[PDB]
Amino acid sequence: DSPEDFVYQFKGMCYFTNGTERVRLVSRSIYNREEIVRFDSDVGEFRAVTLLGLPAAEYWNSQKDILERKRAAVDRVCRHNYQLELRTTLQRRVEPTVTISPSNLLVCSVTDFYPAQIKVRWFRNDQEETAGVVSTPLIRNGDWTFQILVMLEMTPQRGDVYTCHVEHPSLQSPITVEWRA
Amino acid sequence: IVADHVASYGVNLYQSYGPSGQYTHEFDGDEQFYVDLGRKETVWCLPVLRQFRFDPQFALTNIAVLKHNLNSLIKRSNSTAATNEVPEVTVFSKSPVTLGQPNILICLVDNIFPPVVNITWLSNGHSVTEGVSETSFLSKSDHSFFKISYLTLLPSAEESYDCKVEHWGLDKPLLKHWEPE
Amino acid sequence: AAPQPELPYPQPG
Amino acid sequence: DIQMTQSPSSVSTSVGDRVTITCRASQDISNWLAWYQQKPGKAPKLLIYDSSTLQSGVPSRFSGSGSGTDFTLTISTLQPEDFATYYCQQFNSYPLTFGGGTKVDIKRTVAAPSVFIFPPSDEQLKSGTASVVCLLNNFYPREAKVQWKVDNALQSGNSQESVTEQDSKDSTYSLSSTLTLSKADYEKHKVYACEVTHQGLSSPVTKSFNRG
Amino acid sequence: QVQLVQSGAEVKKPGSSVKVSCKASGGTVRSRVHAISWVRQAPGQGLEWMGGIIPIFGTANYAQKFQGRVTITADESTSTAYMELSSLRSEDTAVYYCARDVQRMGMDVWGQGTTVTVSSASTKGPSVFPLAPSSKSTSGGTAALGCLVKDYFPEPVTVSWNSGALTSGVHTFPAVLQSSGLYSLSSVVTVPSSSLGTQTYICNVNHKPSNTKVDKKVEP
Ligand SMILES: *[C@@H]1O[C@H](CO[C@@H]2O[C@@H](C)[C@@H](O)[C@@H](O)[C@@H]2O)[C@@H](O[C@@H]2O[C@H](CO)[C@@H](O[C@@H]3O[C@H](CO[C@@H]4O[C@H](CO)[C@@H](O)[C@H](O)[C@@H]4O)[C@@H](O)[C@H](O[C@@H]4O[C@H](CO)[C@@H](O)[C@H](O)[C@@H]4O)[C@@H]3O)[C@H](O)[C@H]2NC(C)=O)[C@H](O[C@@H]2O[C@@H](C)[C@@H](O)[C@@H](O)[C@@H]2O)[C@H]1NC(C)=O
Ligand SMILES: *[C@@H]1O[C@H](CO)[C@@H](O[C@@H]2O[C@H](CO)[C@@H](O)[C@H](O)[C@H]2NC(C)=O)[C@H](O)[C@H]1NC(C)=O
Ligand SMILES: *[C@@H]1O[C@H](CO)[C@@H](O)[C@H](O)[C@H]1NC(C)=O
Ligand SMILES: [Cl-]
Ligand SMILES: [Cl-]
Ligand SMILES: [Cl-]
Repeated sequence: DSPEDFVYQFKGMCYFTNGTERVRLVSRSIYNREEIVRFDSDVGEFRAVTLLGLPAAEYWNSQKDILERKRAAVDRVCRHNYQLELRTTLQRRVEPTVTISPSNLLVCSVTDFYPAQIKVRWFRNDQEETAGVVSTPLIRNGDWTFQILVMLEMTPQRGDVYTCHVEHPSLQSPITVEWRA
Repeated sequence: IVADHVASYGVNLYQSYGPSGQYTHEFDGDEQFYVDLGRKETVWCLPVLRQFRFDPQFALTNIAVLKHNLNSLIKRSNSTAATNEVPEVTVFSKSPVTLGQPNILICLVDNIFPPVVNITWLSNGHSVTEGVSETSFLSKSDHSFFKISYLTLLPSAEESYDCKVEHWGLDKPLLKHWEPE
Repeated sequence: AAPQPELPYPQPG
Repeated sequence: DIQMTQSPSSVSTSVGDRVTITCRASQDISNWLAWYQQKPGKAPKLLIYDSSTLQSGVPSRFSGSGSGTDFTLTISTLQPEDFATYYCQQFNSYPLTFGGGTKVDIKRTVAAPSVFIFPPSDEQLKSGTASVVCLLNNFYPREAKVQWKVDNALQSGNSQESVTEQDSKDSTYSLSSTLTLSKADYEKHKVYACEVTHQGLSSPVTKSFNRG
Repeated sequence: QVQLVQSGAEVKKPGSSVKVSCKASGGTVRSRVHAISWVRQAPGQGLEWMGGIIPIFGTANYAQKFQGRVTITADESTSTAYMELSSLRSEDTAVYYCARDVQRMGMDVWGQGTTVTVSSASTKGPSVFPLAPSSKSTSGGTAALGCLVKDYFPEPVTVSWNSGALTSGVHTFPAVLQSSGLYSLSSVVTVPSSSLGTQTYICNVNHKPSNTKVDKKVEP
């Protein structure tokens, strides 16, 4: 018998595709965890998502001044802010640090990179390995960097060289890190 | 919804417990800033963003609207309270562990609802106050939240750690252990 | 240079 | 703080004219700008918000435009009821700030003022104070300079001015300037003059009198 | 749409405090989330934002110029917002306005305004002095004469000429608050110079606060 709580959320969400060619605003009104009413710029008017949002949708769609502010938001909010992102967050480049260590398993740690696009692959004597590879999901550190770990099941022979191969938009060419038994 | 990039301008939260509220902007799932409602102050999370200005009264005025909206919804819902969710906790380091080398322990608390939580750290069983920081509550598309706590540390053979989480969805405090290995 | 916020409106009585 | 600069301070126009008022912000305020109309003795009335959105009920001849730092209000076919003072106001950040206002009055024929001077009455002199009054009657345009001279000494800080509302027929104004002295100082000097500078005069007109 | 109705005119002594109220009535849900602003307008000056508060939530906002000397409060339960100004000085004489905005869509509703006059004066009837026509108050064939109505408090006075018979050519000027704390205005009239010593010109001054009616004959 824990304390009682009531929650309301409002989310002004902008969806960008291919620069600013395709921009879409979805403003969501949520009571507890149920979204009750939303303005979708591709619709052009408020819509009730559930029964509880029906009074709001009918009221807000009757206010011309509210409706015209919502329709303008895809430009006043989404497109305006994206121009600031283009100078800042979309310019952020953090190059990944790549290290290998054993665990029989080889672990390639790819740590502290931004943005999220990344490609990591294992090589055994310059042959690409696809069997016995385990990849973590992309790990969001919360401080605007990601990490990922890629494990390789291995039974090395003498002379074997294992290469962890990392491609990321911040790099002028892929990083390779080698490991020998 | 298909999108190269998704932003929240912003996330507006208000809840009866406290009561309390939160205002943030997010871009591609990371927090850009929050407004300290009590201090009337924008607090940027990324240094390149500090060249920008966001008027804190935007947040405060929005929360005022949300307070009224929560009132109407409690009334309209015949006082339908939030459901407590069981959170999920994971602890990991930011970089691979080298004994003696500065690292950061990261505690991801996922699936938080309602947004009321205690996240603290233990070292060898006693609480750790210095070197601790955390994000705001970060939004999810199912309208729960996650939160990430950080603890700086020098990894050392004889020193292990726990991330301790208290939440109304948990019968007793949750401890997630980390060893330097 | 300032990011613009989207704004909520009062729920009906 | 954000400074709002309105230009011009005043403009004279005729009924049916297009009039454009300008407001400039000391920094970028996006579209957070409102315009107000105020008539003497009345509360301001909102015309435009969000820089270009027309408040409900407001006549369509009012429009606003601009973004960033430079903004304009346009009255497309000015009506007799539109002669008033207009204010811009920034809604970008707190504290909110208003511009200095633009007064729109009626244009008409340049008319020089008839200048009259009045010495203090004997009934006031027995009371211990002396008020000298200079009257500028039925002039246009509004701008007029009045300077008091006591024995060829420019007075400052001991006079107040007062103006009538614009006459709706010939668009003229009237002004009174009152000089206030002690009785003792008044009986110390002889020549009392008010010098008027006005557009309708070739030279500054001086009305004077000698005490007694 | 909501209506804002403010408290009545105030006369305050230098150094005292005034608290002007603003009560909202007959609004939609917008009035439950709107922001109240206080705007002052000094005589002959522009609008000047002082500060504001959202009655339903949070603390008050202030301009630097008014910081620490004005206090803005609100009471949701009585639908009334307040503005308290302390250590009043002569420069504080002004019209104080109540207004509201909904999510910054302009201040769309205003109160009627509240006059606050700062002076040390008690009720005082006017002195009526002749502004007598002379060689230096004539122009062509017309002469100018009038009445100086001085040192009365508070406002207003009513001024007529010849018990209302004379209205053409009359200019009664707005009152001005002198540095003494008392008001002062002039009324003038232009008349044919030929009728000066023939037609009797009397200005009728009435000051209701002091129960004073004055009739003053203006002659050369
Ligand atoms: C991703 O978005 C890009 C860019 O779109 C633009 O930039 C964004 C940032 C936004 O501003 C957005 O709103 C803009 O539209 C888009 O590329 C654009 O695609 C369109 C449609 O294919 C192209 O229009 C075509 O242009 C040619 C010639 O254009 C000229 O060539 C130069 C090359 O230097 C070009 O850069 C200049 O713009 C220049 O003016 C026309 O000849 C062509 O023919 C017309 O087609 C009309 C219908 O489409 C028809 O009505 C007419 O009668 C006539 O037949 C047409 O106008 C546009 O040029 C192009 N711009 C750029 C910079 O690439 C992507 O779509 C791409 O388009 C191709 C160029 C190619 O790369 C495609 O493979 C690709 O799909 C968007 N991506 C996706 C996946 O959709
Ligand atoms: C977070 O921690 C605080 C403080 O430890 C908890 O609040 C305490 O709750 C107990 C109930 O067992 C009270 O007796 C104390 O007086 C409270 N102290 C304070 C400072 O509030 C709170 O319950 C914890 N939150 C959660 C979600 O577990
Ligand atoms: C909520 O409670 C009221 C009063 O008991 C009732 O009339 C109403 O029907 C209830 N809600 C629903 C959805 O039935
Ligand atoms: Cl706009
Ligand atoms: Cl109300
Ligand atoms: Cl209303």
